[PDB]
Amino acid sequence: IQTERITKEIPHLEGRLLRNLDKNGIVMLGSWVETGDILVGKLTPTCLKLPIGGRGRVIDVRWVQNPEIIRVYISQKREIKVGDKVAGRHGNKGIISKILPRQDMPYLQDGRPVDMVFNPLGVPSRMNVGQIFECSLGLAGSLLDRH
Amino acid sequence: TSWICRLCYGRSPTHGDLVELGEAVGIIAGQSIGEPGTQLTGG
Amino acid sequence: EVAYATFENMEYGEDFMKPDTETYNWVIQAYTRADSYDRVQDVAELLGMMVEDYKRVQPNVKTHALLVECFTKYCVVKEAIRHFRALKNFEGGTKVLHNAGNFEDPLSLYLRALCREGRIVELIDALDAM
Amino acid sequence: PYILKLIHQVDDQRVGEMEVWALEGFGVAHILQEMLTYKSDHIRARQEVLGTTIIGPEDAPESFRLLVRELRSLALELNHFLVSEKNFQINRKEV
Amino acid sequence: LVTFIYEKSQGLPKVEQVLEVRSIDSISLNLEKRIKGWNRCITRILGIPWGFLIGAELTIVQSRISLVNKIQKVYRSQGVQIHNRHIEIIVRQITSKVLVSEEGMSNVFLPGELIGLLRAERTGRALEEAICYRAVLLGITRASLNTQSFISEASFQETARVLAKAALRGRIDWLKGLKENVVLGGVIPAGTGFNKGL
Amino acid sequence: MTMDIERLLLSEDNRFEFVNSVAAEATEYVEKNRDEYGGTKKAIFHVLSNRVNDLGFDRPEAYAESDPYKPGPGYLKEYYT
Amino acid sequence: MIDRYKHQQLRIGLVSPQQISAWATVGEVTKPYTFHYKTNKPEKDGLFCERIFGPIKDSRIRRYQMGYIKLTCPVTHVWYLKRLPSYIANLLDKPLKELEGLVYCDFSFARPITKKPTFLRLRGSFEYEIQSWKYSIPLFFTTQGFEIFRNREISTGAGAIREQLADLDLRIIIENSLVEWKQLGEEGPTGNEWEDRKIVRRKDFLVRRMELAKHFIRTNIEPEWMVLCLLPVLPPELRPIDINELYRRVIYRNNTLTDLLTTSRSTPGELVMCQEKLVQEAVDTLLDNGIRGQPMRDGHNKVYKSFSDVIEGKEGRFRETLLGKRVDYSGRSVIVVGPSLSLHRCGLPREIAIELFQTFVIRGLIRQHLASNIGVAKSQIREKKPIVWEILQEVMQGHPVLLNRAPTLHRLGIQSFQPILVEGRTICLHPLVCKGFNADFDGDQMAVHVPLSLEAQAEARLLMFSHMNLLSPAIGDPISVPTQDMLIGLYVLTSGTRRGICANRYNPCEPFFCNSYDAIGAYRQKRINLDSPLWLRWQLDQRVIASKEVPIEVHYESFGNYHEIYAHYLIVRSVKKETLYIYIRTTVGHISFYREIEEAIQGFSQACSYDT
Amino acid sequence: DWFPEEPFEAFKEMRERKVFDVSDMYTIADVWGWTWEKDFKNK
Amino acid sequence: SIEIWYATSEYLRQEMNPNFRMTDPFNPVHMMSFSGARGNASQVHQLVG
Amino acid sequence: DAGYLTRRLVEVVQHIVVRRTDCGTIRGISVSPRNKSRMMSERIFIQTL
Repeated sequence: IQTERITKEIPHLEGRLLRNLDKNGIVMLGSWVETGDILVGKLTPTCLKLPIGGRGRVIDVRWVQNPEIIRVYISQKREIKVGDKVAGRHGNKGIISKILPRQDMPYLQDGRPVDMVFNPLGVPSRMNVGQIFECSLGLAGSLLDRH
Repeated sequence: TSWICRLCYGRSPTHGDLVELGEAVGIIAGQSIGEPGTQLTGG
Repeated sequence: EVAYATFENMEYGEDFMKPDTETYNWVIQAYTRADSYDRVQDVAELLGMMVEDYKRVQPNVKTHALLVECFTKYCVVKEAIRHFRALKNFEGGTKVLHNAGNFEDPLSLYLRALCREGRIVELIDALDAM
Repeated sequence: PYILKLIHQVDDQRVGEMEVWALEGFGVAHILQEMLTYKSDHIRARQEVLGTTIIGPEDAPESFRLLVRELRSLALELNHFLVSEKNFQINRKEV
Repeated sequence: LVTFIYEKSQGLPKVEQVLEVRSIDSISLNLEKRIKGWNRCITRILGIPWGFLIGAELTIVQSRISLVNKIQKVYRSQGVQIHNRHIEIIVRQITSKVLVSEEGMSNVFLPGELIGLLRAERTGRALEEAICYRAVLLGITRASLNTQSFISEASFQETARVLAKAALRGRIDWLKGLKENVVLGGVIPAGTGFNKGL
Repeated sequence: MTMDIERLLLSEDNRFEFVNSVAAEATEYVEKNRDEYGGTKKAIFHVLSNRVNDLGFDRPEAYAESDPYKPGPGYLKEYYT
Repeated sequence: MIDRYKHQQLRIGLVSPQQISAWATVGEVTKPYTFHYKTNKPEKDGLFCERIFGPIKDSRIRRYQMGYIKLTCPVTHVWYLKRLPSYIANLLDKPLKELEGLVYCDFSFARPITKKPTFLRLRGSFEYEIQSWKYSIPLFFTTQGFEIFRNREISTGAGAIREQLADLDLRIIIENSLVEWKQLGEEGPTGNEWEDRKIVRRKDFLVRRMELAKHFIRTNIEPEWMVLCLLPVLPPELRPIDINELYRRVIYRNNTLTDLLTTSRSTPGELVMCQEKLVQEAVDTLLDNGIRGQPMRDGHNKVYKSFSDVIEGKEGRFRETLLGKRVDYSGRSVIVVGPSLSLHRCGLPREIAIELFQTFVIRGLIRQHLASNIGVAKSQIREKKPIVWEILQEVMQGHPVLLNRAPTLHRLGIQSFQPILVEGRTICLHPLVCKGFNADFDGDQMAVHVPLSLEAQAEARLLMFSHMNLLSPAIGDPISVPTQDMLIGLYVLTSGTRRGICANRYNPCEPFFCNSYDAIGAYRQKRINLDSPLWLRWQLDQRVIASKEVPIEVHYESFGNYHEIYAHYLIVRSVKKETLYIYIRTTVGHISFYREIEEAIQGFSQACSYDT
Repeated sequence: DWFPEEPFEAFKEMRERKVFDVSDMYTIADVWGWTWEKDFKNK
Repeated sequence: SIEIWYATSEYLRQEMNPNFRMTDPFNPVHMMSFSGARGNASQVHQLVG
Repeated sequence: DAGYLTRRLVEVVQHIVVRRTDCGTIRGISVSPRNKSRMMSERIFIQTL
């Protein structure tokens, strides 16, 4: 946010938001923050709330200061989930629709369950047989410990 | 030319019976031709 | 358009709703006595429907009275003369066209239109009807 | 195989003109009206549409009113009349 | 070194060429031969009230069967099944208007005026005031710009030109169409909005 | 209800008049009893259930169904996508 | 049957200067100003003046109330002057070149007015200024008396056109054009293509002219209105801070023209015309900029977007704004395959469902007294109490929503489904309807709209649901046909036994099941394979579809029983009796496929038990 | 498919194809019994 | 050069289905296209012809 | 190109709505199955009727 005074707390507000604001008004370096929590408490003769989707841990905060500039960085440990896009290198794009427990995924003759299941119908229509070669050679490379 | 009656048009393909009054049959005809637009040697 | 909408609702309807001679007179009368944009094309098309429906509808005294009123007002005289000749065959004749001198009397207009157009031979025939 | 994870879920409404054609094809006149009304740039209706659905038209939409002003700026007078079907009473719908 | 010359031997653009009717021969290259011979023969073989009546009808009827065949030729070749109803509706609007000849002048229809075929057929059935009309084929772009509503024409294309022409005439639009009621937010006169819901 | 919706349309002449009649009757229901058609009971579904019952058949009111196997008030049935 | 008549006329036309003033009733604008640079206030009588356009902050009137501009000299409307064919040129019968020079090349026109006496031999447009008209005639009749009849004899600029348009005898224009048109066709052919080419143009010009005249006298539109003396101003809201600089351009240009007239005996001609042609250009580019021979450009050489442009193109407020809206209650997110969903259902995430059903959830909380008012409910929703999700779950129950694909493809591009609250943060969708939407799963985002009015919810459930739209209107063919692996699985089921040399190694030179349930049960117990042949004791009539062929072999026993071995079934008839035993040679796959259809019909019939 | 090039033969095609026939060939004068109209034009 | 290789390509496409039907009816690539589930003969011809 | 063609196609017939039961016309397009089979298939001739 580019600047008007940065306050530790804004009146008519509770501790649901102002909990992580510091003496100047910035978040604590290393404090977890949810959507809607105030990040920088400013008062103009204007604030900074964490938007929807934004969440996680505050990593870095910058005071620049001549209007002052405050930059706050939040790290998200975004693990894979339903609706994420995965793709190979042969144009075989894919959305993730289901996440199954390891005990009901199809498994090989050595007992290891597969990690991802693809539609075989994609290859004939899209005509990318390179993934068929890469798939088989990848299994051989991991067993032989080769690249 | 600003409208069409049920008998002159005929039987609705979607419902399998005579078309019903108030059906926007002109717009249906327009879409029925434009929708297959994205579907259109040895000698 | 208010009268024509009712006419369409009964023209394209069941048999008992089909227009008759009286119905066509009202629709023509609405277009003739219009305080708005040109309606001569609509009257001709409306007349075109009546002649096409000859097996059911036959014109009356009021029908030719309006057509003569319409055509004389829109300066088309040759078609006005044709309907006036059919109008003469009715006993009421010009009195129906006179309309008690109301609506900017069309009976005078037909006489005046013939005089300015020079169709004197038809003019003396009109005087015979009066 | 080597499988990558893409950026779409990390990096990141309007009803188009074609959806109007599809709605007309279904003949959903009230739904089609609802798109171009309080569920749009329509201040008067949207002001109380929340409250009618919280407890339990007749005016031209702002888009049409804005359209009139643009034509009104081009020395063109766009008038909407409702000639009554009962007594032929012509009333001018204010825009 | 040397230059040989050898001889070696239509989809959406074919349809648009047929629909737009930019040239009468652009659709079949044989319809013009029929109509041009019909134009200078029928109008003199028959009388005034029927030289244009059935002469224009012959052009209209022949064009109707020709137009639908050419349009269906593209879609049937590409393995696309569309009922004739959806095409005949398009062709009906195209082969609907009739153009009055320069010879025909009157207080009813002035020359260079576009009227419907039913309009001319009915008016010519009764009037005799030199109703000289010749059938005219219109493209979808051109036909959509000549209707009973300026609002639909204005929102389609040539908005400045359509509004300017309508403004002088004080054109009255009865919004009997569907697009007309869409722009003003009213309930469309179709489907659930047909009549008034009663 | 899908079969019942079609069954009503079988005796109807115009499906656009049918929905208008249903919407008109549904609006009438909610005006009389504002505090009934908000949750498990819907105004439109009540109309459809009544119109089927008028023909002489039997349907639950507004096609509303509960969950007899719901364990607790705070437990809402997760849907296996 | 009486149609429910609804007559709604929507007329358009040119506006009289009085009605322009009626719009501003006083809304005169004189200062070419705007919000002050420092005080941030609208200047008095400016383009944003509070008095003219209503209060700034009810404040909604600023979108509607508009002002006008008082032009000292009349200005031709460029829509009827330079947009060929020119209506002014058609009406005045003068060629467009003469009109262009009269308003841009400082020409002069003779006898502008015929309804008043004139004493001069001058005829028409004069490209050269008359020598005696500047120092001799004004001196003879004195300046005060000369200007009384000055415009009656010689007029310049758009004033000449406006007075000429007013002077027009529209009745006379029809009469003389008709006889002139009649005269042209009297001669007939001329034997020269070029001469016949021009005779057609003139005849069509005359027909167009009289048609224009016939329209004027049958309506209340005055031809003088094509040359406006008042300029309407767009309301400030519709022109927030491009066209504002155009408005300030015409205003300050016009104001300085007043200074060239209100002053005592200003220099006429070279100075009066200078800021009289420019004011014409300013109004020109303001209304229509693309028709100008030299379209005006900014300092950055940007072609000015005229009022004609703001209603012509897609960005103009005619197509994009009207044919489509930025509809509220919309949520866009990635979709996934809900293969377990029903054909008419869709899965909505909790965070998307709550946004769409914000109002309805609040109503449920207030209805059941959980929340006292709206403010408590909105805070409670943000608190995300467990009750809120329970209320949301029952709220969506029975309330259809519309799913729309932004790159819409068919009439099925927008369709209605019954939403069910589903886990995750993605919209589950039925596999079959994803083909009607062409919903590829390499990435797609749909826009979902919730009908609000009870009428909209009625037609969403009764007209747009997937169970009532199964046939494409193009030809009447099904749209929700199984495809992809759905079709593969059925193909494998019905791909029956291996036949002939593919089943036996050598030339020959199977279990019997009393009912289909045993055949299915034996398959479950791994006793037989899916494609393994078997004989099914058929209790119904002959129903299998096989090629009509005579029996391969008939085993006629001497006691009257004869077996008929067909290609696909065995029939045991007798002479003594009429037993008619039928055994079908088929697989579990065919039985499973047949049983699936039969069970679906019976299951649907029992659920919709009209018998009870 | 294609109407005959000859206008006279084209008239034959219409009658067999029901496009137009003499029954549809009438005007206002004869259907309304305007007998006097005959002796007012061709003079 | 153009014709002899086009005739060969068309003949391979022409003989693709009868070879699949007569020799490997349950070939996975054949069943995907022959059943109409996904792909057509032309796309398969790009893979096996 | 197809999307552009859709807008023009729908515009020319956007106003066409089934508004009357029977317009009362008597003229009908005559079709014969004996002069037609020489050019097009009989199967599509069924769909026309």
